Amino acid sequence: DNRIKTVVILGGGTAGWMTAAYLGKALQNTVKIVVLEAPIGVGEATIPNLQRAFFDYLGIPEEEWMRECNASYKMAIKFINWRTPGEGSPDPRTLDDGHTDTFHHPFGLLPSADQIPLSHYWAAKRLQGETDENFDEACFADTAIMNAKKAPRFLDMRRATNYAWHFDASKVAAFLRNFAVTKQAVEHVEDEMTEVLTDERGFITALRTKSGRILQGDLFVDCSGFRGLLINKAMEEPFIDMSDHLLCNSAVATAVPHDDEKNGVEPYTSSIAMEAGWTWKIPMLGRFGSGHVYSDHFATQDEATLAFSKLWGLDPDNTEFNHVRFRVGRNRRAWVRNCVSVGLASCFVEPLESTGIYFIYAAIHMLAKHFPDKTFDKVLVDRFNREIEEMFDDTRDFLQAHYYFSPRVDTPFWRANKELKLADSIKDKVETYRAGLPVNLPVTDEGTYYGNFEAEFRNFWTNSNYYCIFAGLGLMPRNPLPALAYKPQSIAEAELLFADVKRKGDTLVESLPSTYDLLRQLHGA
Amino acid sequence: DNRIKTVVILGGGTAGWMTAAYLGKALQNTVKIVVLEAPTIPRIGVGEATIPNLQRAFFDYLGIPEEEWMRECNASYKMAIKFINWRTPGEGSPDPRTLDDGHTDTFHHPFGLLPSADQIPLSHYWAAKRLQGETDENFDEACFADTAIMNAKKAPRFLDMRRATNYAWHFDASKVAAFLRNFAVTKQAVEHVEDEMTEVLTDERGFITALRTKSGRILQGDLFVDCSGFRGLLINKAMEEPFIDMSDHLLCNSAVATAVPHDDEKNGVEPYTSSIAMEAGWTWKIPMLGRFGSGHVYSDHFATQDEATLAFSKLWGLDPDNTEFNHVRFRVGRNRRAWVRNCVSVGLASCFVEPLESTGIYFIYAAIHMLAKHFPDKTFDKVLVDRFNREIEEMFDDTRDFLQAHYYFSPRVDTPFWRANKELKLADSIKDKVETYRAGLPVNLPGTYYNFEAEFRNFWTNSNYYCIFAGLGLMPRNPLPALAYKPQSIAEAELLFADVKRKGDTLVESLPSTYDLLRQLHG
Repeated sequence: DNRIKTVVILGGGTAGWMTAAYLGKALQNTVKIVVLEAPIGVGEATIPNLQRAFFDYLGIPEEEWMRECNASYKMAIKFINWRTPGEGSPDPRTLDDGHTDTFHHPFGLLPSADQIPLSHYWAAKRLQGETDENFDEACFADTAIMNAKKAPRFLDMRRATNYAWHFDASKVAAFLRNFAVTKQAVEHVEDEMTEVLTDERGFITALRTKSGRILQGDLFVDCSGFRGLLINKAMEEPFIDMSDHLLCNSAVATAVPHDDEKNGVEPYTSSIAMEAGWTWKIPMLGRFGSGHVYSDHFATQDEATLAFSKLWGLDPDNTEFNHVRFRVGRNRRAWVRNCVSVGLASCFVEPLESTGIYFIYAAIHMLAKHFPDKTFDKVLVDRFNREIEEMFDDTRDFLQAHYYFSPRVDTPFWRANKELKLADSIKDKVETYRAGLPVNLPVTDEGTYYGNFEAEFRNFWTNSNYYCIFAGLGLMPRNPLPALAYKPQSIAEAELLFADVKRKGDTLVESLPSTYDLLRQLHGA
Repeated sequence: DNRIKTVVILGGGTAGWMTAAYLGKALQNTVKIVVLEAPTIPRIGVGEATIPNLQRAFFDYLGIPEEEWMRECNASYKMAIKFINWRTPGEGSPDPRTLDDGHTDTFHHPFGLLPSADQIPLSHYWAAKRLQGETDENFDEACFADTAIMNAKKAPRFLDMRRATNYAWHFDASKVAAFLRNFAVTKQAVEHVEDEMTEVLTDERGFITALRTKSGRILQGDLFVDCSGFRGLLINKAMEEPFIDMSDHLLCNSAVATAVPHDDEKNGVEPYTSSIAMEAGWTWKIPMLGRFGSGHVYSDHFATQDEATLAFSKLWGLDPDNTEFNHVRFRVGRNRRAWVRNCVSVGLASCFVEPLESTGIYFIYAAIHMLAKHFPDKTFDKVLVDRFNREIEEMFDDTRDFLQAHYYFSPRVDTPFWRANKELKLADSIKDKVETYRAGLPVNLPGTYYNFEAEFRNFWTNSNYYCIFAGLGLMPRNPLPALAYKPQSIAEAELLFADVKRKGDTLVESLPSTYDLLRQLHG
């Protein structure tokens, strides 16, 4: 009998309790699970597969967890002032053509005509001077719905659009801890780790605690955060610093009480460009989480905190600030011997595409797939490690493109981004885009894509996502897709799709409830 | 207008007329299409087998109903390739030898989907029981109802044409090509020039400008498709693009083939292609109504043409002195680049492997799909050409690796040919997949599938690797370790195994014979 009998998780929070609850379901009461954890809600934003890939697996209905963590609805990230110079403002500046400096990255699907995405018909007309319309307004009904602050469901809870979630991550962690301890008999040891015991092979045998426990385990999950107390400190696995691709390394954050009555609730996360980074806005009922992500090479903590405060008119003497220094990059290997890293202990990028929670449940999914026995088959470990490195580096490259293709040159920070190098993989995608070709076509429709883990994991950033960011920032193809010059019938079919987007936006803006009204009903306010 | 105005296709057959008909639809009457094809006499119809996306990816695109084209090329139904005697020594026989465990030396590679329990494919629950000594049942019988249907020679549709299973097609490829020629010329205004090419005219940049014909007509064009076959008259001869010989991965380079009249009444019709292992290669059997195509694929380093023809003839009891044979020398491999300047190669002019997994027609329509996606203007953007070439090389090399695994993992060591296969090297990509398989992990986890991009990007999936590896006796080193923690999931999989048996039992009882469905289809 070579089975793992005990799994010890170091750390709580979202990483530790997502790991505990998921393995609690996956291992069907065959394995003892222990969490060792020493005893302000700035908001977290997510992507649409969180319910299908995580909560549905645990059998937790969406409304149940949402009501425990002041959750709200997200249809997109809205990028504000990424193309125009100046100080941080929550209000969009005006471009040369009179448009507000805003662009959306929605979760809505792009339809195709003749197997060519609607993006490419839009780009052909834009390049040929035949449309004045922005990509997001042309191609997604979601853009109209967001502009109206309408909800992605009706009051009868019928779905209207794709969406994900805003929530208090501390409340999600507390909710999952309660679930794991009360419904899955996970053992919660509330104590400080004082020593990692290892054998002659460098495998972890046990964690010593301050109170004198020696917690034996066969498999150790490092959820200890940026310090990597098992994977980095005990296992001596090097961390690969990737600040040569992304310069931001710090955040200052708070939660801001909000006049939902007067302002409604935006069904999207905002990414507000700053002089030395950007600021999130993550609406929830009664308040929005907000954090200024910055490079401490280009702003001091005090300078960033002052800029963040000025943005929202905060009184710095009645505001609780939370300050973090990030580690940006990933370990050389996520799993070494009998130590698997998950969450910040494994890897991190700034929350610019709301990938943090996704990286936790993707890692947990890959651990359950590659779950070992005590022989620690090197092929299982290697395949898990390859999946984590590919997932991470692909998202790192995608985030670098947000900065690299910004036209801003107004501050040392915005210029400094354009002196960095792109990795070969994203250079290849930019060249493909610049020739008018799609980048990573989607393989399926919405249901299959957000309802099968492998489908989204293998095609995570697709053509729609590349167009939203490249075209949003003003990077266009050199010329239209040449095939379109031969396809007058397909161009006509695409005109019907553009008209469908307009009619659907008109219809749903008229018929949907406000996000505020859907939230008041969900939370029983 | 910097558009291509004329496309000239050199060569007919499946490659030339599939290209003409597909571009006829894709280019919406904006481009003149010309096929230059010499008059030829079809060699005997040695039969072609296909994969299931041919109707959705190709005929449905042209608006041609399945039954209409099937009725024009004596088409029959294919639920799998059935591999015979790939594990046991001796002479070519159509009859399976007996393994050590008493089972016939047969295994199926069907198109049926593998269900999953707890996101783990049924293959992995079968492998766990097999390795733990809890089943003696073969993978194909345990995991696909299709195996029972094929063993009974039952059809994949009912006589009311309701679908029971996934399937593809057997047909006379010359008749399909003639059907598509008629369609292209009569419905899409493609010009058929029936003449021989005498010269390829090029400019100083190495672009083709025109093909001279024997009649003296000069066919001007802006884009040229090489469908000329193994001679590669445009891509290899005129453009001097080098061919990469891949006989360091696959040794077979020759075929001897014929068509055998068949007593369908007495024998029924098998709804599958057979792959019959030989001493120096293998022999296809491709049933159609009233006859089956058959060809012995061989290495002429291990068998002379005479030796191969004798062995092939002995297989079916043909008189080697009184039988009409087609003798072919293959080119195995691909061009360094499929598309050079304004010359795109399609079919045998582009690349070739032996028909061991029925991929030849797939390679044609995948190439045509990729050309329509990457369709150029007269600037011939090097990025469009490069991306097309990358797709062809990855498509080809992936299937080359998959075919090499059929030989590399055969346990046979009884002839110099079977031993010689094991001295060849596997490419890193297939070595990696075998390593993944050997750890008990899925390899490439998979209606939607048979969407072009979905199948093109995930062509050989976990079920395909299990069919071949487990068929040949290559097993994981151990079960998927996760299964040791999942008693509820193992129980769920028992219900799937029961469902396979119940569906096989039910459909073997209720389905018509392949023979009876064929008699109804062909009037």
